[PDB]
Amino acid sequence: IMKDVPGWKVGESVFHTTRWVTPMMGELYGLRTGEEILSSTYGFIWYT
Amino acid sequence: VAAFLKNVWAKEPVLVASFAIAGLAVILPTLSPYTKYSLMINRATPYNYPVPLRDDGNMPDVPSHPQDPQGPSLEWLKRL
Amino acid sequence: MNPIILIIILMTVMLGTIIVMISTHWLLIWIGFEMNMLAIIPIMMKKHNPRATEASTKYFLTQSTASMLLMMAIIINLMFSGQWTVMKLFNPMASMLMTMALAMKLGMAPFHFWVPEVTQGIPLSSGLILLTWQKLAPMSVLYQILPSINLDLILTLSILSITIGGWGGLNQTQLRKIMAYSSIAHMGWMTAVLLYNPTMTLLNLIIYIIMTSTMFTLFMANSTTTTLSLSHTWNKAPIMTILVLITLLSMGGLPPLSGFMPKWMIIQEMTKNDSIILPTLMAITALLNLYFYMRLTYSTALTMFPSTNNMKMKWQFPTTKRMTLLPTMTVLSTMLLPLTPILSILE
Amino acid sequence: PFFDVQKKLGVDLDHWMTIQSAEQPHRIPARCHAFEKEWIECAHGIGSIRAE
Amino acid sequence: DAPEKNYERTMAILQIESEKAELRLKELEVRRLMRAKGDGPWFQYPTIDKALIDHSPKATPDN
Amino acid sequence: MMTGRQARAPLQFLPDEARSLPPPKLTDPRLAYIGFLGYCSGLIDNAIRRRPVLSAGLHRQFLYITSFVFVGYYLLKRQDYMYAVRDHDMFSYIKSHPEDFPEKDKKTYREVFEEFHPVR
Amino acid sequence: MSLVYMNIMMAFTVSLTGLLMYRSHLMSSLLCLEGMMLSLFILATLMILNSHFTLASMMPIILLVFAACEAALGLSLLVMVSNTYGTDYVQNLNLLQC
Amino acid sequence: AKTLLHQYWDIPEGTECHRKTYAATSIGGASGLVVSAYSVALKTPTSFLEGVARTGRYTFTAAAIGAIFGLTSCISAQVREKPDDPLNYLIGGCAGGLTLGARTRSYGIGAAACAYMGLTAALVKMGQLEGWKVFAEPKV
Amino acid sequence: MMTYIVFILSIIFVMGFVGFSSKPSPIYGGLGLIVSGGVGCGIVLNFGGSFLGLMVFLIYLGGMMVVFGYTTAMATEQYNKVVLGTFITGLLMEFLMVYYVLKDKEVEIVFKFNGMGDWVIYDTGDSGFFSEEAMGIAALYSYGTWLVIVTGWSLLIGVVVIMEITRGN
Ligand SMILES: CCCCCCCCCCCCCCCCCC(=O)OC[C@H](COP(=O)(O)OCCN)OC(=O)CCCCCCCCCCCCCCCCC
Repeated sequence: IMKDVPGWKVGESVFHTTRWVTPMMGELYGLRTGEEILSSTYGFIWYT
Repeated sequence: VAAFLKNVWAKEPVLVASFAIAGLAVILPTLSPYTKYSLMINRATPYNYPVPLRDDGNMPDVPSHPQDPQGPSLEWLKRL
Repeated sequence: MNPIILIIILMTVMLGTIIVMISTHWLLIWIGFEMNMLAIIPIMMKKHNPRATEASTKYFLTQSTASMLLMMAIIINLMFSGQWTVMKLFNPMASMLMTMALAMKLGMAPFHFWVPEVTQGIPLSSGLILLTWQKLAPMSVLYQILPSINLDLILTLSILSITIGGWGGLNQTQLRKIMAYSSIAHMGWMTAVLLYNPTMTLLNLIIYIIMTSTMFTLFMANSTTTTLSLSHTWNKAPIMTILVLITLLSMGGLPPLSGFMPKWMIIQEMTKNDSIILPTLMAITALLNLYFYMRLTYSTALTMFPSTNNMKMKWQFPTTKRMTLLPTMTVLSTMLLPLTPILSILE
Repeated sequence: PFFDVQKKLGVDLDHWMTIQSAEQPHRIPARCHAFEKEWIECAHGIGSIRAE
Repeated sequence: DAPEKNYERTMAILQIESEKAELRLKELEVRRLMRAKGDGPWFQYPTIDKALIDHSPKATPDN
Repeated sequence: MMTGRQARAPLQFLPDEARSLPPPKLTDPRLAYIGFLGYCSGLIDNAIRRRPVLSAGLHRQFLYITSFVFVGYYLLKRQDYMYAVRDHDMFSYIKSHPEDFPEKDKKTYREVFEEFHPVR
Repeated sequence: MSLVYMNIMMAFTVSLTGLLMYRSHLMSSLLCLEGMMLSLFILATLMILNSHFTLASMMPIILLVFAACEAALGLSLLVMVSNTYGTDYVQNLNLLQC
Repeated sequence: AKTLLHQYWDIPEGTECHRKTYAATSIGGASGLVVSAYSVALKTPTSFLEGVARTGRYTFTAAAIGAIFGLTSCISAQVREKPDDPLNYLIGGCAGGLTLGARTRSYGIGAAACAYMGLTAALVKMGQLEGWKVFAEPKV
Repeated sequence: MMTYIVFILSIIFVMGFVGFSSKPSPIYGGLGLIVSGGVGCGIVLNFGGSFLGLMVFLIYLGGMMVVFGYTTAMATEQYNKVVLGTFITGLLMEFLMVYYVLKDKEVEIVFKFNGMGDWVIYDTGDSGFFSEEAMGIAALYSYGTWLVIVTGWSLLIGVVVIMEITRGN
């Protein structure tokens, strides 16, 4: 996707460290469908 | 201490029962033999993961397997 | 009030101030202010007349608003820092909100509008507590957050407090409102030097508490709540006129008295930091405070206003009032300027 | 008037809720435990002016 | 008094007050450098104590 | 100003390094002035309750003088300690930072030019 | 940052300007004060749940308890004002102007 | 409104009179709006019409003070050809004082505001010259 | 729409605060604060603060607003322009904020704010056999000794204070 944007670094860390940072919910389920989003982000909270 | 207690058990038995139940609740765990076992059961309940240790070479009291003899046992919890 | 209940409530006021002073967590700071307000409300309603209920209601509203703004500043600190240490703040918005909240807790202008009304509505001992003891906790929190305090904000609050506390007392004849506008002016003086040297802030706070405790103790000993009732002191207890003379000449910043020491050390530390105009305007504005102080001294000690005939009966009775520490508070509020380098113990 | 009574008496009244990297119940890690530990162990002892 | 006494006493007074004046100027300069750079014993505003940090193995390893 | 020094050992009124300093003598003019404040407090205490001022309660005036001298002795110890701490930190910062405190070349007045502004 | 934090802050400022602009009643002032407290509760809870910072989960309980005790004190002041004047109107509480 | 003062003080004296007059007019109008807001705050007017009337009167008064202030200052800097000279702001402050006296409809307030605001504007010019800090940064 | 459920509840929360903060009456002010407490409680419940949301319902709405309505029934008598005008003013301001942050996905009133849903900022981990919020509230007793001391002392003092000032003597 991010080819047309000038000056984009693909996979650029927003952190200055090289330590592994735990992935966020948007960092995993961001480019996916909203059903998978809801099942990962309010599934356990809404479950019965 | 005897006539006042019978008088207040005649007049206000609700408050006598209240202060008796509350006083036994205060002083009885200090005289109970089973208060230690509450502590022992609560610290032996494994909510987390028992993260293993790097065997540097000399840890004789740390086992290499769950079924090894050395380690904190719970025979007292099964038996009681 | 039951004296057991009075002792427990005053210990709770002191305990709230101590919890604000000694704790390292923002929630305990807020708990200490809540405890302090909740305990001091019956000290204000000790006499149970509509003026004490009005004063306690206004005090509740202002301190409650300040407490909620303080918790909002703490919450924005928890946003932008994820922690709770009572130290510098990590956001200028939280710094502005906490400076506003502590200015409301002090009664600094423009949030000064409760202090003369609430001080008028309550008795003299509760007014003494409000104008001396309740200044200790927010000045401690301002002492611990001074790396984050905006300079222009605290200096605007300081000069506005000095000017409004100067022009407020010039119209007043009630003694409690005079002490309240003097409180506004002196809190402006204390926060004006805070970012430059907070040891001089503590010096001004201690000398002001000594002088205010002296004036309220003299007002309780003479049972005078108006200027014109303070004027009848010469025909009853002539030493008290001398004491209010030397204490009001102290609070005006006249040398050789100890009330010259705070403002002289404040001008002394602010001109180290290349500020000449600001302490000069502060010092010229303090002449208004000294003007209504001189008005009180003229009405009380330097002249003799005409008395009534029933004073002859009170000539036959001495004072049975426990004037606690009044000679000590009178001496320490007048003759301490030779001991000006004692301020180093507050470093 | 930060009268540090807690460090003088050696008692712990409120140092435990103060940061996220403190001893949590059941050793629950916060989401920024490593980052706050790095920032605290950086900024410790050098004061606010050098820590900024 | 003798002119010797006034003269040498004046020199003692000038030595003491000149030393105090140089120490006041150095005091202002030291305070300026310590508020600016923040690397001395003064103006050390408190940071967080790093002894509060729990270094135990937590519930999840990514920390 | 010195908030980082008195934070590692908090609430010490007189630390252990304060005993390396000479204490104030009992003939200290500051301590004598605080004793005079105790005498004045005793006189005002007898005056406000309509007692004979110089006569009544010599035990009370003696306790006022004793109490002010007793408080003021420890206050002067803390005062001398804090100014000694101030000079110690000053001298350590001057000694440890030579590049910020250069030895100024003291020019004699044969080289120093000063513009003469006449008064006429 | 988070979009819901904007709404909870704006809610605190709405209840602030309600509390900072009286109409007639002291009860409406106390309602605006406890709406401010409600927004503080929600904002603190959303931060502490978001951070997974465990020991501050007891903090909103302490906020709620202390400020509801504050609210009981305010209602007792309102009751004494209403026993004095008959209403809880703020214009009856102006004896201290002189 | 800090940038109002910045866009006042960026322009040199005696060069661009219309923009300096507009900037000083806007600064005075902002001050008049602040005084109007506090005056309708602490004192309730008789109606909303009286409130907007008092607001417009105070705002136009302070805006006219700033307008004649900046106009007199820049035209005096042009006709005297001296940029770094506080006599320009002295005459401008006296013109603003006469403006305040004309708005308050009295002569003695006009002369008093002339003298005091002229001395004040000269002090502001000298603080602009030697760099006098009223809100000085703590340095020691 | 369902992914933005906490945002929708927050907009209803702001609308409720505009509803009672315009102050039509203390009775309807209490009603608006009850509805606001319910929807803000829903905001809290949708992040996993189940105990804190039920503390809202049980304590806030269950005790304190009951006492506010109880006192309002003893203060005012049962049987405008500024209220409705300020209500529609706040509603216009809030929907302009919503329209701006939905058309631009970045807004700055005082701070910067994202325009996406707040589902993105959650954690992707599990807690095990406990609620972390429940265990942190359970730690009020073992860890929070001083906190319980000062809170219980403030409540006992609050009892004493209310009995002192309502006595009238
Ligand atoms: C130590 C453990 C912790 C104890 C604290 C916890 C208590 C839990 C229960 C909570 C009770 C809350 C309310 C308590 C109020 C007590 C005071 C009281 O009620 O006094 C008044 C009462 C007479 O009532 P009256 O004034 O006539 O009013 C009309 C009612 N008919 O007077 C009376 O009725 C007299 C009451 C006092 C005498 C009661 C003696 C009971 C002894 C029981 C056996 C020993 C138990 C050990 C602990 C003893 C503690 C005292």
